[PDB]
Amino acid sequence: DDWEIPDGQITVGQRIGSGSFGTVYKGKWHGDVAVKMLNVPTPQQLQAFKNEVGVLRKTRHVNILLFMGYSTKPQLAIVTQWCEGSSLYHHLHIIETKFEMIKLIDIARQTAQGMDYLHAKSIIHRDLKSNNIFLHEDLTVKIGDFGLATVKSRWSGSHQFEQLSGSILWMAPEVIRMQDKNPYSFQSDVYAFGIVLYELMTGQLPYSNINNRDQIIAMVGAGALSPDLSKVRSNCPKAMKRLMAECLKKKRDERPLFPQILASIELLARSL
Ligand SMILES: Cc1c(Nc2c(F)ccc(NS(=O)(=O)CCCF)c2Cl)ccc2ncn(C)c(=O)c12
Repeated sequence: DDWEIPDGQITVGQRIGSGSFGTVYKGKWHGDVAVKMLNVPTPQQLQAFKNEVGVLRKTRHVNILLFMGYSTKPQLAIVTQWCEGSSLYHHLHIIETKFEMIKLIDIARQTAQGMDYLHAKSIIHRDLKSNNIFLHEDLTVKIGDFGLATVKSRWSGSHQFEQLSGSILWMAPEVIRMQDKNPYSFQSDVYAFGIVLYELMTGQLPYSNINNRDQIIAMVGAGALSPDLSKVRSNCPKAMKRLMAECLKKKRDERPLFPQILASIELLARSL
């Protein structure tokens, strides 16, 4: 495979963080890059990993984090562009950046634009959340962390337990239960997007009044817990508040898909 970066070319730099799936470093390879290093594979796992890289190779869009190559030594790794800036999670919940409503709407629009692109390519993200949406140069949304779905979800020792803890807030009721036919769908991505909209339009994570992540898992999975939409800022447009409730519908068939979502956001942006 021609997308393997030969060993010895990448220089690792700053450790950005160690998540439930891999550690990300800033790096140098023809300039700044990000390097996500996975676990410390059999021939079958190497072939499966290359198959997953095939999915990443399908994505070429300015709202999608740019895949640049992969490595197998010292460990399996994914190399992408380096985003100059912070994630949406960092802005909203850590440093509490005060975006104007017009810019919050634009961030929502750009996120929907990337999701629409993925879905058009038959890619279900499965892991959308504000800490893998990066605000590049404070201007351009880049969505990442949709790669290696089979590696993340199916391989032994991929820290699935930790992944659950880190993703529960964005996870649709049917993804929690995994009982319905095809629990991961375009519609479950829409629900996660609905939670990102909640974060943008309230400045808060959902369920901040519920201390217990187990109660959240059980309650959302039972269809008995939804974000408190009364916390949306006073200047959030009513059409945007309605859209957010549509994306968050507990019954997945009631959720709009991203062509409709994009048209709604674009209409209200161009209505100001
Ligand atoms: C955390 C992070 C990443 N993470 C990251 C990565 F390193 C490698 C792959 C994926 N995702 S992927 O699905 O495997 C590929 C998707 C495209 F194909 C992601 Cl999300 C990337 C760039 C970053 N730039 C700036 N900053 C501040 C960051 O924190 C940052």
